[PDB]
Order: sequence, then structure tokens, then C-alpha cells
Amino acid sequence: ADADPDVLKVALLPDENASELIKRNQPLKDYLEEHLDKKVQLIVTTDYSSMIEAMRFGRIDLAYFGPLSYVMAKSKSDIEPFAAMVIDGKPTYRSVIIANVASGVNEYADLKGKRMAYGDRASTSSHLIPKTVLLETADLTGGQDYEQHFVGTHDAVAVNVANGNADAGGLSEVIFNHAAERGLIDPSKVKVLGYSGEYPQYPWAMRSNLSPELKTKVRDVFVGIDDPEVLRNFKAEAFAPITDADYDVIRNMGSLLGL
Repeated sequence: ADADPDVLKVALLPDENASELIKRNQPLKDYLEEHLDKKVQLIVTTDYSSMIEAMRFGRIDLAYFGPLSYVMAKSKSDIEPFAAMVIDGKPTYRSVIIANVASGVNEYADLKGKRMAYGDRASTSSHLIPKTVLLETADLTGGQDYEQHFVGTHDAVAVNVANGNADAGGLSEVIFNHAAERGLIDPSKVKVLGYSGEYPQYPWAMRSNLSPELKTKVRDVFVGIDDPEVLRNFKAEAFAPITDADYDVIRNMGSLLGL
């Protein structure tokens, strides 16, 4: 393994259409090349498990993980978290639970016997969080009291609810809120049922066998970002420093999934 590679392989959680993700992250790629003196190669894997496996086998250097996929990768490989974005004045985010207007689902209790869409099994806000909300508020258990279907991206959750393939679904609040704008769905076909509480934001992480000098530089460059052109694509105000213990809440909640 190379401690100080000339090219940095930088993976992005596949929570949306890969072209959308490459587009959104272009200004950050340009900023990193300038301030790190490295070439940057952006990667989007086919699913969450393939990004976790790429990290374990040393095939990527930096990764933008979700909270649950981060704690899963950290259990399998030697990695460290270093930054997360501050969006809307907070270092946290929420899941939204949505329903198709034609399904007969008017509240959480009405999901008994119906079809729920989740994203990836390793998703925080399109699986773990909404599943926990349905259990704690309505005493509903996935696969036992309702059908669960895993459709991949958060984009796919919104599409499958809106077109009638699912009756309800759970996903990231920010991703849902821009789905009509991007032309993914007709917003008249869906309604919001409710929201989760606030959970720690997606962490940036790197393989811990990079050199100490390179790891310090990566952390300093990200936390120092105040360029409006980089921040605007994310609707962010800053990149904040983080530690592994910030994700213990997710570890504890993950006991319900057998982690």
C-alpha cells in the first residue's frame, strides 16, 4: 500500500444518480487538486456494499460515507473520519416518511399489510432510521407486519412511491425535497407522513495507512473550506471536524439490524 500516492481515489456514497453526484462534487474536486497537489479521481460504486468492500481491500483512499455504512466499514478496516458538512445551521439531518396519495395510507398505522420502500440495506436515512420510527411509533416490524422492498438509491425510493410500485417509503429529507425540482417525480402524487429526529451528518473518512503528513494535510484542507463556489452546490456553510465517537448513537441503533 502506498502511503503518499500521486492520485487520490475518492468515492462518493451512491445515494442518488451517479451523474448528479459527479456534477455536484466537481467544484470540490477542483479545490482539492489545487490545495493538496494530487490528481483526484471521483468514483461512484454500484451500491453501498461494493463501496465498503473497495475500502477494505485498499482500492479507494478517501470515501464520503453515510453514517451506517461508515460504522460498518470501520468494523472491517482501519479508517478514520475527519469532516462533515454543516447544512441549515446544524451538524445533523433527518429522515422523511412519505406515502402515495392513492394507496389508502393516511397515517403510520395504515402501513399494516402494505408495501414499504427502503433504499440500500446499509442506509441510515433510507432504512435504519425510518424502520426504527415505524417500530417505536406504531409497533410495526418489517417483513412481519408489512412488506419491505429495497430499491437502492434515495432517488429510487421517491420514484417507486410516486409511481405506485410502493405505498410508502423512507429517505433523506434533503434528497426528497429536491426530487420534484430534478424532474424525478410528480409532487402531487405523494404526501409527507412524518419525520425522524436529528442524527449525525454523513462523514468523510480516509484509510489510516496514508502517511501522518498526508492525513494532517487532508484534514486541514477540508476543515478550512470557505469558498462560496464549493459550498453552494451542497447548500452548506462549512465543513466541521468530527470524531468516531460521534457515530456511537448509530452503532447502538444498529443492534436492531443485527450489527
